[PDB]
Amino acid sequence: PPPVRLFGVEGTYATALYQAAAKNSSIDAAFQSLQKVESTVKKNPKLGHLLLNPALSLKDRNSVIDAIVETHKNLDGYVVNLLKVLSENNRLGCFEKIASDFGVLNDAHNGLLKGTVTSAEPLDPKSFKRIEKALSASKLVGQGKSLKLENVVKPEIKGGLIVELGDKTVDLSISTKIQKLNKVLED
Amino acid sequence: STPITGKVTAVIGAIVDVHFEQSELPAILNALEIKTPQGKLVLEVAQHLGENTVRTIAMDGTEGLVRGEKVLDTGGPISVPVGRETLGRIINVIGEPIDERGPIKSKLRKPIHAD
Amino acid sequence: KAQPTEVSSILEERIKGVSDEANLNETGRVLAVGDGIARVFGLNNIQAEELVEFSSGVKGMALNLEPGQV
Repeated sequence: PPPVRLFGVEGTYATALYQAAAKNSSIDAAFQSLQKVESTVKKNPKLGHLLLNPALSLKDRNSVIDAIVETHKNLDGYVVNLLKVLSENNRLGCFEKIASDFGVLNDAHNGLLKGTVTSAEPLDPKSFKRIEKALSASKLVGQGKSLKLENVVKPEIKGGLIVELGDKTVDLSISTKIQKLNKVLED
Repeated sequence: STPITGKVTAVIGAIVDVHFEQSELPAILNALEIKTPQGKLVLEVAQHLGENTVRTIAMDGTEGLVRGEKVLDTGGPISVPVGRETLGRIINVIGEPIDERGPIKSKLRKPIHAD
Repeated sequence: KAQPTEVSSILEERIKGVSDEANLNETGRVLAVGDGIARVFGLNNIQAEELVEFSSGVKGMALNLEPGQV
């Protein structure tokens, strides 16, 4: 009975990983080691990224894995073994995606209910803070669990704001309201 | 000389997949042998599926194939004996005669894929 | 501090037979051939209907420029 389904699109590798490590506790370590291997891919961009190509080999993928773990002895335990499977399964290319998805599952376990406050222009901090509080002081979050919150800039909207999280949203902005005004007055 | 060995990783009906080791992928239309206890079974290379894995066509009864039997390369295409010693005898596609008149001896062997 | 340079110097020069004479502006690797069609990874500048030449000496032409492969 794991939380936040991946279901279908290649997050199942992560799902297996999660449930295999869920019974052996060590998830934060796993999560941290995933952060560390994602960062050491990012901090070596020529052929840390561009050596995630399907045309290499069985063996060269395995040795990149060995080259990857050569930088740090005892890479957690489970995430060093999972790479071998992926190296053999050649699904290495779709890998940092798995990192992001395991991150989503992990911070779901923490309960960080990532939200968003879409606008067409970034806003002051007081609005940010007051909304974050409200969102924290809400039914939505049952407390005991966090609440990130990201303002984004959207030109496709004409301004206003929309709050988003838990596939549950409120849009009191301008664009939609112009739309509704028009529709009712276009009869 | 060295041999090229491969594992049989898929028997799909009458088509056989061989996973090889690196730097030993035979080219297209190169025969392959596999030693059943009944006789030898011939395969012909048709496609390269990537990942050092080659998809082949059977040449005799592909029943009984365990996974992971070790197929052996023979380098070139399927060879037949030619010349005037083949006359009056019945040859199958692999060259092994079936008139029970002994083997076919001849100075030459030829591929069945020329331009 | 020194082992990141060691890992990069190993990794760039473990596949140096692959990663050099390379970088796919005008070269590639034959990922999968069959039935008179070769899907080749790489070739990040090739025009559609452009004559490629292989190393063994037979010429080809590219038609389905696809994302992952050619």
